[PDB]
Amino acid sequence: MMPTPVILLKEGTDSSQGIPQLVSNISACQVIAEAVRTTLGPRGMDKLIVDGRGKATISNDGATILKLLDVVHPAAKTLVDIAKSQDAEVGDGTTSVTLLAAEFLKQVKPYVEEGLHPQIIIRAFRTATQLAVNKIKEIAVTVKKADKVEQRKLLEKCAMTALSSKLISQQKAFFAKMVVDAVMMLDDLLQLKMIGIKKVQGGALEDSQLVAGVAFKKTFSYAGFEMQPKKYHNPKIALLNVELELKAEKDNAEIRVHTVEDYQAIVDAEWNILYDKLEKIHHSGAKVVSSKLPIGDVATQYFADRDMFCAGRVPEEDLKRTMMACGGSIQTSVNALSADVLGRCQVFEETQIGGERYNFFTGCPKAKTCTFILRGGAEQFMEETERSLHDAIMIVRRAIKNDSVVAGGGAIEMELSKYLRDYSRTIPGKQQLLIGAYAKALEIIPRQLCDNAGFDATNILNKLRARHAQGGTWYGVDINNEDIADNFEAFVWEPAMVRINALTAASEAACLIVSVDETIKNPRST
Amino acid sequence: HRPVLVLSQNTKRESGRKVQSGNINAAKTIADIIRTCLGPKSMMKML
Amino acid sequence: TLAFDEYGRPFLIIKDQDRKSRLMGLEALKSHIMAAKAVANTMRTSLGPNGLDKMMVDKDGDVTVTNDGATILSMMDVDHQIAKLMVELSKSQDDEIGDGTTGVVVLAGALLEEAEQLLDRGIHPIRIADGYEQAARVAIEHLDKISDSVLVDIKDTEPLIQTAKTTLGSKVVNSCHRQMAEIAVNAVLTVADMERRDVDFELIKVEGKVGGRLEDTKLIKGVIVDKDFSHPQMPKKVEDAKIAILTCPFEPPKPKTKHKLDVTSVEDYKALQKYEKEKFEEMIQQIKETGANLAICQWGFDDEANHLLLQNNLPAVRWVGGPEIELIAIATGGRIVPRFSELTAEKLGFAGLVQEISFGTTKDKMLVIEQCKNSRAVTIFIRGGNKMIIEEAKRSLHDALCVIRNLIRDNRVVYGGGAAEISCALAVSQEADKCPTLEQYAMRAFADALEVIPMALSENSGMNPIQTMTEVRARQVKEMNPALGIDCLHKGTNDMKQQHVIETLIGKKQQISLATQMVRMILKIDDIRKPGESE
Amino acid sequence: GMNKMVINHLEKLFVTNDAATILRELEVQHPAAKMIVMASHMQEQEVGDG
Amino acid sequence: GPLSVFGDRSTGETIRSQNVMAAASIANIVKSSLGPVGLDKMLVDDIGDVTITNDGATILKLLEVEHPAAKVLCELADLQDKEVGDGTTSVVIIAAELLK
Amino acid sequence: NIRVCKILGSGISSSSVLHGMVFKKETEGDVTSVKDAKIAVYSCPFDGMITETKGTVLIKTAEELMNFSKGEENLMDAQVKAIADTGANVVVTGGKVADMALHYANKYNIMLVRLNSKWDLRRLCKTVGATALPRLTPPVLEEMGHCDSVYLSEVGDTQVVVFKHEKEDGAISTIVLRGSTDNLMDDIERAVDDGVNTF
Repeated sequence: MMPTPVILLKEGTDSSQGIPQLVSNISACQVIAEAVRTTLGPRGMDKLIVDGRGKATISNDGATILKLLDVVHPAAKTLVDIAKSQDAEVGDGTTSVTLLAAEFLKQVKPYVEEGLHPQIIIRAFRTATQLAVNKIKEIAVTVKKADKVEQRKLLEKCAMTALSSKLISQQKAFFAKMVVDAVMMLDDLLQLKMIGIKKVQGGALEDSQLVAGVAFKKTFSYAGFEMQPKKYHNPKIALLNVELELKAEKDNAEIRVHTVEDYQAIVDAEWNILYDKLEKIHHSGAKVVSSKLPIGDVATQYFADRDMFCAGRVPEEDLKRTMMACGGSIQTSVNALSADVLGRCQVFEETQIGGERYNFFTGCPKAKTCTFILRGGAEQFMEETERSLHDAIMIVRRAIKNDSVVAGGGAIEMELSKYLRDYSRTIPGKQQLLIGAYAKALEIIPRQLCDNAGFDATNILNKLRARHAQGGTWYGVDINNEDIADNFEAFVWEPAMVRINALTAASEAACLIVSVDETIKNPRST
Repeated sequence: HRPVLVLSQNTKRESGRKVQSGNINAAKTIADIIRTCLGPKSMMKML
Repeated sequence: TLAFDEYGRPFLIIKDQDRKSRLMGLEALKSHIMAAKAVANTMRTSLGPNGLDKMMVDKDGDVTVTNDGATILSMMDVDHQIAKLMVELSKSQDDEIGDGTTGVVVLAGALLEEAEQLLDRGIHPIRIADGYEQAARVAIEHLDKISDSVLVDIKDTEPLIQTAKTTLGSKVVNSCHRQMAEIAVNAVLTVADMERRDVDFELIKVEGKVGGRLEDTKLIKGVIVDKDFSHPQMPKKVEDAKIAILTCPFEPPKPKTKHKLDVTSVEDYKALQKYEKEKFEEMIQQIKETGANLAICQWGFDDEANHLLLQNNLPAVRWVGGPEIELIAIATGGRIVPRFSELTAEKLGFAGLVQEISFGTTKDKMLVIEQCKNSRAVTIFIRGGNKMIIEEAKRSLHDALCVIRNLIRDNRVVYGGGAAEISCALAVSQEADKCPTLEQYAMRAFADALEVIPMALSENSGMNPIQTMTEVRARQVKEMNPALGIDCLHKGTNDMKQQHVIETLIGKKQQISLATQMVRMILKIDDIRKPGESE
Repeated sequence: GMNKMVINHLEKLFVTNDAATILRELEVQHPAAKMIVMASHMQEQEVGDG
Repeated sequence: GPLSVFGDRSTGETIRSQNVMAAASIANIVKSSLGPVGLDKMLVDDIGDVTITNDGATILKLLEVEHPAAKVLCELADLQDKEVGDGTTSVVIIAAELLK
Repeated sequence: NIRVCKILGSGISSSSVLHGMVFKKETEGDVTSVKDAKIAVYSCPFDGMITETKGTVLIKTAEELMNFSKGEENLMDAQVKAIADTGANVVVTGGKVADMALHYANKYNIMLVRLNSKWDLRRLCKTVGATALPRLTPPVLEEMGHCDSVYLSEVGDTQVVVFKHEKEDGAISTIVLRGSTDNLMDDIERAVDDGVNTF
């Protein structure tokens, strides 16, 4: 009843200010965190979310959950945007980052209600963040056994760990070995665009295969492609961007004829031009001819009578991979074809995996790409499998170039809280209530790694506190025995960068929330 | 139609500077009604 | 609370939060298992030789009565995200193997049903899912222990015909129990590639025409198309066919590009009239010079061509479709010729008697080819007294063709009639107690679930499942485990070796593996976020 | 100072403390208040601060 | 499947969270009027009757609450007036914090 | 002459200054590593040239039809060769690239960059010391610019094109800002502008 001037300042704008607005902003962050609280750890559960199309997605990755929640609260969006970054920078840093960032605010929530201006909180968050990050660098371990079985084992252990919290139980040795070896097929850019994953329905997880070469799905064909046998033991591959239709035109020409002699000559010329191109393709050995452009009926029969195979309408993404897989080049014009532009492989066959036809290439020793073929009993089943392969490849790619790893589980988070407590007990004044709050939030990881599957959370956390304060700092939470286990000796390792970036992103998220005092929402929304 | 779980349905609250200055502004507004009914040169009001 | 904060202000997190629903607990898990019971209760009614049929009424009013689970489950209007996955399970089995369209739903349902007690016992939902893997490995390993075959795919096709009889015995075509079993064997073995063990599905075409009876279904060593001779007085019988396959219309050649012929003088007008007449004569004589006596054209004919076809005694048909001229050229050993001027005798097809068949009062004029030369394609011609039995017959022969293909892919077989399922349940039970660390309850639940098949078979066979199961399971232990199953009429004894109940090894291996994986991906869920009303 | 979270008439969220960009998103209609806002543009154009 | 009760049933962490909010919504009323540095409230009913007060008893007697968890704190204040006669502000503040 | 490039990633400590220009386009080719970096910029599309009045091709006989297409290939080859013989390493256009233009770009090992923004083309010419030519690729002798290292890199899961100047540094600067949220990067940019204006 108060803002009732004779002339309004703006229009109809909502505005909140002060302590209830900060509490509301923190509360929104606590609620959105609920979407991932049960997804952490090897015994996390999956979520089923239905979109407006009626299609469900089943997943447990934070980078897929938070994007489907239809968040509108200005503050809750903060914990989503930081997931967008961690998806690129880290990969594993999804559920753990969201939960820690939310806890950073919960620990100070009971204090921000009664004074304690955010200006002092933000400075303490920055101090504690720098302390925690430096501590990781001082404890991470490396190896000196590069280009030996010791590095292969490191990468395999990184892959088997990366495959945790997926729809994977006994297939870790099956997928992990192929992920490590698939990446070693790449050049020294390790560009992920060189690894394809394709889903073929039918069969179990263990029936998947890693193909050194490429394959295409045999798209729209014409009458005559039931012919051309699919048995080749040493084919050459021509990748062309040439039109092989009779109706190919320049779209701007008109052929004006004044006599019958030229009438027939044009009719014959149109057929002769097509045959000229086909004869130039021949005499090359390119028994396999592929193009992104149509290949018409006349060419299909020409190739059949010449004992050649062709297939058109191949997407550019597969032609580029085919070029890199077969070791050749892609030529647009046929007027300059030679043996020096063709690809080569040993086996080219059309198989029937899952009932659908697939044309596989293999046998090229200079294959810079590969394709992993997934088999499964459902669309969603394979879709979740594909996601598990993308993360495992990402962790292995990074582990090859950065061998600095830390203990998994909550082992590092307990040591970080130990270091911060040792710091805080040497600092006088208000900082004791702020550095400690940062440290206390760090236990959300070993807590949730127990709450989602029992393990007597109260006492097993007390054990971690007793052990880390007296002995080693690599102790975490086992899954098989409901007690403490040494993650270092068990080789439960994660790249050091996962936690370093998690601390940075979680700290910045907190500073974005506590630094806001006012929210202004324009009324114009149509 | 499932309602929202609330307390004190259809009530309003105003607190803070909007009240501390609000109530004073209300007193300032009403005070002017008879501002011209003080001195010996007052004018008549027709109500 | 949502839409109300402790300060009296609205509290809005997600768009239209008041129209959402979330319930996690154990209720998401019980809801998933309960919904699966509704699915299992449907398919259990069509299992076994007495399986009952379903009538499916489509959205447009069309009605078809079928037994094939692929046709039953694909026509559902169920708006439940997990029940939809139960349909995908039957699809994966149909695509890979093509047999167990009923079995994988009944088995997967039993695993979900038996799991219900395990949650109530306090066993972690994921530990249940993992426990099924430990038991499933036992059943799979023993499934491959008992297997033998004498099929060579040369002449000793007796067990191959028997396999087709086992599959067809569940369908509505038992009036042709033998006839269709023999058709299916002959259809595949005459086109299958013994070198790679591959069978190309495009080499067996299935056609049909309403009328007659199932007993009139024949296997034709050749192709059947819609015959329509362009000249109505053209003789309808060719004794020795020299077939020209042509993809060019019988009209004067035209360019593909913009032409716009300029005619100025009368000499130009009249001269063109002569030249065009000659084109009609040349295009026909170019066929006769090759010795051809039957032309089959993708395109139509001009009126001028039909007269020339008559005078040159050159029968031909018109507007034969893409896949029809493709199959004809392959079946007859010929090649498709682009143009008239490219015709040569070397590309002609060779075939025997060519005739068209008239059916009753109709004008269908269907092709029959009597003789062929080393054809690698066959056509099945299905008859029947109504539209429904013919469409079901198409699926009945499809299943018979699929299990033949499966034996070609892998010639290892097992004994059916429930013998494999009961034996697996007994094997898992024996190892379920080696060792009862945590998973004792889960491994026993798996063994019990395996029995859902001989129990449902017993119910549909009219037997009490307790009186039947207790006898067979005892007999398989008191003596060296015979291939002892169940049946409705008992046929004397239940020795599967004497009843010749044959099923494929790779079929059951997929049924166990695919059912187990489907159960896992729907147990490990505890949160469903489905939207409600639009506004 | 403290940050504002401002959502403009296009439903775009701007989080800052820089008044030069906050004032550009506040849809002020009062016929006189506009003048003291517009003056801030000449300050930003001339020196870019203050 | 579900209970055939014609109303609305909530279990688990739903009610365990709501009772904390409802209790807080009551303590938030009187927390601002504790001590000589507190400030008074003006309560205006629907028809225009204006009451000035700062005591926890009068305020909570006049203000209507709906959640069953909030009525508990209102009754607590009423008991303090009967047994002691004064101090009726800290019994709501302290009791709400015990729940939190 | 100071630009800001926002790339999502880690916190502010990963920001830096780059002496050159960064674009967020792809190459559409396989010449991504350039060391000699003689840069030719054009305003015409890399697909040939047509008339402005109307244009229509008239054919009267068969020899005129059959040999027509060959003329297009001969012209396109010579047009790309004209700049290949002069040492062209990079060709930058605002328009599209023809399939034959890609054929010849790979033949002569010349990298293509498409910049749809007119201001990006103008700034690039002023940065590298080049003149934009409105016509098809002549044997350009003196209008080419020079960089020290031209390459592509995947930064923050975005592939970018970098024109790096180590010798001719004081031409343009790009300040690359990293952060965990768009809100952080937008606010930091404002701080950058205050510094540029204060100077």
